[PDB]
Amino acid sequence: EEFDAIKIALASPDMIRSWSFGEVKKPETINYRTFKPERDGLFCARIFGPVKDYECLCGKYKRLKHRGVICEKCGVEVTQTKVRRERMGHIELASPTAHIWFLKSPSRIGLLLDMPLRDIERVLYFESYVVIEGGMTNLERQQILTEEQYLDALEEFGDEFDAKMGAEAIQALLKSMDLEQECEQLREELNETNSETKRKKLTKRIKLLEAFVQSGNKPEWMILTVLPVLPPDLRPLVPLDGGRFATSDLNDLYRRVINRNNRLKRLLDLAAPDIIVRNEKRMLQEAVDALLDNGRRGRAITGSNKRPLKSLADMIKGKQGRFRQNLLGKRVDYSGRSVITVGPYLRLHQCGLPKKMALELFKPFIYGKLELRGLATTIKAAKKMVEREEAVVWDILDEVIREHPVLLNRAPTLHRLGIQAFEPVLIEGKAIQLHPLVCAAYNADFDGDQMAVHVPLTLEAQLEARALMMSTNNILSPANGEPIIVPSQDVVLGLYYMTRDCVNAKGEGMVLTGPKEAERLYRSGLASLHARVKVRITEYEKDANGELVAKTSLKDTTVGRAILWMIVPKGLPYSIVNQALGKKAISKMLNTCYRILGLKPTVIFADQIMYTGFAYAARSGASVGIDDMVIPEKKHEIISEAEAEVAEIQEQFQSGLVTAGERYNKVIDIWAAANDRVSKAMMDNLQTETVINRDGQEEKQVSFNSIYMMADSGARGSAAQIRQLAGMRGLMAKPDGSIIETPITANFREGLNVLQYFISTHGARKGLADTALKTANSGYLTRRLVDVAQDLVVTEDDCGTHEGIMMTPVIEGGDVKEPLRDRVLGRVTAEDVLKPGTADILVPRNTLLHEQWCDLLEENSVDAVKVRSVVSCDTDFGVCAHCYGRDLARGHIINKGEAIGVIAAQSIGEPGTQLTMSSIQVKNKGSIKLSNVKSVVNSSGKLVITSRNTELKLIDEFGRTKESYKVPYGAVLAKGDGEQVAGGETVANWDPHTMPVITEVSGFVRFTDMIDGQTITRQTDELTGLSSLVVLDSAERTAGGKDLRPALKIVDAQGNDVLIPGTDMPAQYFLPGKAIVQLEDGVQISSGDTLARIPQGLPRVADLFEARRPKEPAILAEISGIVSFGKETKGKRRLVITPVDGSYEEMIPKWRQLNVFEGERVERGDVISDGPEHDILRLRGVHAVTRYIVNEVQDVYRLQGVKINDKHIEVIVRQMLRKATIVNAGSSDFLEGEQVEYSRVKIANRELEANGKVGATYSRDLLGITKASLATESFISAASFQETTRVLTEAAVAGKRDELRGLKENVIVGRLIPAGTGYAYHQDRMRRRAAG
Amino acid sequence: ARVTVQDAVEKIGNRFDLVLVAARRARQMQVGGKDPLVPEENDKTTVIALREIEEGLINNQILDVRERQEQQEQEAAEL
Amino acid sequence: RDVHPTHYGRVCPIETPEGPNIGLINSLSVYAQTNEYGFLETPYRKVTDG
Ligand SMILES: [Mg+2]
Ligand SMILES: [Zn+2]
Ligand SMILES: [Zn+2]
Repeated sequence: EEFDAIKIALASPDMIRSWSFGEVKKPETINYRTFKPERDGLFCARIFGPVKDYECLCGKYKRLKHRGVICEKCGVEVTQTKVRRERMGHIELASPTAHIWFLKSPSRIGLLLDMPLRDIERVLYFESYVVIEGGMTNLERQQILTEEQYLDALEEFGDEFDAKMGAEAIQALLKSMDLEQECEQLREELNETNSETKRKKLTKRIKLLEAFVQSGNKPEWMILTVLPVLPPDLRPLVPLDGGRFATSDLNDLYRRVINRNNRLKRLLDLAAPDIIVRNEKRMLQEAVDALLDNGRRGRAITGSNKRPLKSLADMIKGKQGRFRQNLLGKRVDYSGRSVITVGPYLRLHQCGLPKKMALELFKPFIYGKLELRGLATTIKAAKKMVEREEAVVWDILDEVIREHPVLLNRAPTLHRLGIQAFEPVLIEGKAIQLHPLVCAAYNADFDGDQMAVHVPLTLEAQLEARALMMSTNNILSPANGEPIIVPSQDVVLGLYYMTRDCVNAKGEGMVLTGPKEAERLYRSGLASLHARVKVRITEYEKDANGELVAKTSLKDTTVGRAILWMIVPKGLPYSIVNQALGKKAISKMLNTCYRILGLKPTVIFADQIMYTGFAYAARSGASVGIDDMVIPEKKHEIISEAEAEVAEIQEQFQSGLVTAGERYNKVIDIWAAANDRVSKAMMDNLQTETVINRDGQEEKQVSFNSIYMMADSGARGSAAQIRQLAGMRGLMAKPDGSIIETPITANFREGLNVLQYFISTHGARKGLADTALKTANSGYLTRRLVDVAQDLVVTEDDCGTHEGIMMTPVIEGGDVKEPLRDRVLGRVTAEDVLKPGTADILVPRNTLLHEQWCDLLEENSVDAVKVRSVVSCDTDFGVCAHCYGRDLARGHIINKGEAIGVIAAQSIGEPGTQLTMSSIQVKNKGSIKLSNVKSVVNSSGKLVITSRNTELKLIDEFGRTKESYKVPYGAVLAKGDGEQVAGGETVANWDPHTMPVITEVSGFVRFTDMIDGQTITRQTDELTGLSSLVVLDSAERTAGGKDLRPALKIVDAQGNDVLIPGTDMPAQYFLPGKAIVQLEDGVQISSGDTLARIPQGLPRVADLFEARRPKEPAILAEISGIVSFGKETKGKRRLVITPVDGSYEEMIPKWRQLNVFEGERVERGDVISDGPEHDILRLRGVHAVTRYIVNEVQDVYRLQGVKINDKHIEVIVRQMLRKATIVNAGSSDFLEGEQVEYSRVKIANRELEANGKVGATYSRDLLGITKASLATESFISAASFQETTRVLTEAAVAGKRDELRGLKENVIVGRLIPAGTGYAYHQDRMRRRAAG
Repeated sequence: ARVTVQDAVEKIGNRFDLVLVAARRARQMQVGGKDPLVPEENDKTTVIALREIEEGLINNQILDVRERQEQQEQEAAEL
Repeated sequence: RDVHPTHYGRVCPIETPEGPNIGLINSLSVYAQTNEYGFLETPYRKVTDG
């Protein structure tokens, strides 16, 4: 039964006859009246099997009278039935014909011979001949001969050449050739001329030739001679209920072989003329490929449907076949669907269920219990006792049900928490009841969205539904550290009414004694939900070690705030419930509750926050209407005061002054500038307009509007959604999407126009045509994200290897962005790291970083620390728990056995659905840092820089930065670096159009190396007079000086070049186009003044993961050193670099602007063109490669409001780097890229002390991640989902095998998964290999 | 118990072994039908197994020491 | 699938389906009939000299 591995190779035609049972020779299936399997037919009993029990056809050997006897009259046996699925048939052809997976696609057979497919297609279509073997050496092999030049090759010689035109003519070319003569002659000249595009075919064939050698495959089998026939339970012929028949498609397709093969062997017997026998063998490969690939080779083939047919491979191709729809996902018994509904009385681990649904579903579990009762006697008796309405039927039902938890499912599953496992409760209904608080876990609401249901029949999964998936095991989501029982709508509202601080309530000022007795006073009508009343309480703290210490204090509090103290389990301060309790405070008030008291109180707690949240809303009542929405009177004049101005710039536009853009950008502004102020119109008129008089004159307090108490609650929206009600609703637009000139003046309280309702569709139908195809693009993006992560399961506690990445904030751009401690939180430190007073090392090379040790890092001002990531972990076939830190879902130390990747592949692909919808100034005071700077003191006193890598960063005095901004090459400043800068002082200034070529040296100017008419013009300034030699752009000037680089030489009075301070390099500016040098000849220019100015999403995520280069890559600096320039525009500019001691000239699209000049020094890690920026993997390290990607796509979620821990994306970057191109050889091949782990293997067996150096060095590689699943060692993991025709060709030509190691492999075959509960199994399977 | 198996994990040390070491425990009482250690309290076999766990009564070693005395005491009976 | 200023009067902006056929199906407004050619006409009232 049990098998370790599998194997695939090309099947020999000897293997086919040994597979089979008998040769199908006639197309007959059933007779026209007697519905019978046919002798020598397709459904034949003499080949394929028996049908009825021990019963032959004609009636000779029956009823076990003759055990092993064939009815020799009709040909049929007696033996045991149901082999009609296992028993294949076969057929022997007359002329051999060709596989179409092995011909149409490289071809893989003409690719073997280096012969064109067009050279094949004259042969296997019967157009012209080809040589088999020239007997004389006059001709040569692989030579197409036309039939008229064939006769010339006949009538010259006749016998000294051999040549057919047939599939045998290709069959003879495989039997003839040897490989050991070729693959050691491809060895001979791989070392002769290793130019790549000729050598890459010497790469592929020494694969392909030596593929066949050591494996045992032969290319003779690669053209079919025998065929296998599917057992007829795959090609049935079924009736309907009404006497009408309906077949599989392959009975038709198999029929077209057996007739057309028959009228060859008969047409051979009559010796048809040599024209017609060609077309006879034509039609076979026309109809053999009709089995394999219907619409592949020529025109499609359809029948009476007038639609194309489903082929043989189309049963495995696409999702119409078996890999994508019937193997991974399935149908299933023991299940059902119904509608959801709420329950305000279920607890969290419970859920409702119908009686009629469960009694119909649990029917196998009742028939066991009734025999243990004995009221039912047998099985058919017990089925009778369902309809008869026994009280014990519903006394065994509940007794079956109790402690048997039950799954519920909803589509689309978008993450892990879409399926859960509650406990049943019965109800007298027909609709699945559900807890209200799990509607955050589904993004669902109650509009009739149906839900599935499932039963774990075994003992083991019933424990999984109790230990793993029971709804109180997992509260904390794997996206962050805040729970998912954020209370949704009314429980956030029932609190916000109750906790409040007005003066309205009667009873304010007298003192109470305890939060019990407020019941005796508030319900009696002496108290109010909000009345500010001094109360004496008794709180509890844990200042001992897990032991309660008592205290008792008084609080000038309110009455409704005091009743919340009746539940909270004596660990939290009274200050935590002393606020308005919005959605912001409540979710932390669960978070702080299980920060202190552990988990299990916070599942009892959220039960008793739901029961109160409806109950004091049922006291309150929240009622809305038209009177609650109030328009202020400042609506008439505010639009009228601009309405006199919309004819003003129109009257300018009648005077012909203002252009199109300057008037369009001003009509959009003043129409919306007042719309900015309609928020200011309704603020002071509708926030404190209330006047309730209480021991004074008036009072200014919270609003009595019953709308602003709904948004500070958190139920629906905030102060931007009222603007579509109270004021005007912003602007409008077209489905093209250009912004409108005239926005709206009406709303939902007064009434829009018939045109304002016309253009309102434009923003709304597009706004639903946008997202109805934005749920497709994420169910794409999720499906390949779960495929790179299908190998990832933890193995070991520690690798113990070298340190990794470094934790810093991301605070660039503006203020604080990400707290370092939160990126620190959840992890294990890498490097031995200390406190800013020296050598107070708080780690023993590794510490788990929970929240109290995060408080230490917020205490100290230090802000740089290293933490192991998955890159620095190097256990093979997994990651380690000492490099993962905290499992964010379970919330403690990550164990051994769990998955890693697919939780992140569910994390990242979930909110893609919920996503898509000058001078630099200082902010506050502190320290100043601007380093990697080479600069100058200008003609104005301050720091003027002449380098690329410089930029401004603003810090406090402690060291933790507040701001940072890019400053350009050549920015004028107003203070110095390493000085004190006050708040609000203008530091930098630069023209945005120009990039300065400012002189860092100081010398005279001279009009050198430009003479007018060769490389320049003369463009004098007719107004001023001041103009130097005006350089022209790249295409206008003369070619006679286009090979001469134009340089204004900086000269002194003697005739030298004024050198740079420090160097002997000559200082002259090789100035490119558009850069008009201002000052004329003989003028001394300073240090630091311009000689010339040079004046001027979710598919975005699908760049950042799909490993795509842009269309405009910004080139970096390859190798540093003193660089020159090169050739003059033979397609593109070339770049002559000469290093300091090292060793390249390559294309430059010079129609953009370059950075570095003709004789300026560059260092590696510098752009040489402008633009956006693989190169960073090629020349830099590894950590900075992961840095730019993690700080870009996590950045996307902050922009559109999602939070995801950056580890999840870092999990993919490790699966984004698997491969290693190799330089040397000695142990293996030379330059083909391979698995980096295995490249760390052969250093550890041969570069290690077995040999001093015999190995090969290697960089890191990077595939596209849509093909990194196709470029794998397992193949059914790659054949399950995409391109199934290709991946089952190349798997078979090489003779691969599988180890069933991926988790997609153990699930298709019915094995146990190698993770979780089953990981503790599979190592005993793993330890039984090495021991036996 | 009905609500919580967290304390059952602070005993063993593993969420997945709990699915195994209770199943190995309850399979001696589902069809093996042996005597339970905790009182029943009207519960199915998966609930008494987890109530067994919290006081430190059924471990991976205690599931094997209970059989290894019982193996040889059975294997001192056949001859 | 999206509207355009010739839609007004002839074809409604509110009776569409929602899913994968939202922009393909339409429904003509209560006052319109067609031409001898089959291009939709939709009535208006003229204003002769005020
Ligand atoms: Mg809904
Ligand atoms: Zn018979
Ligand atoms: Zn590690």
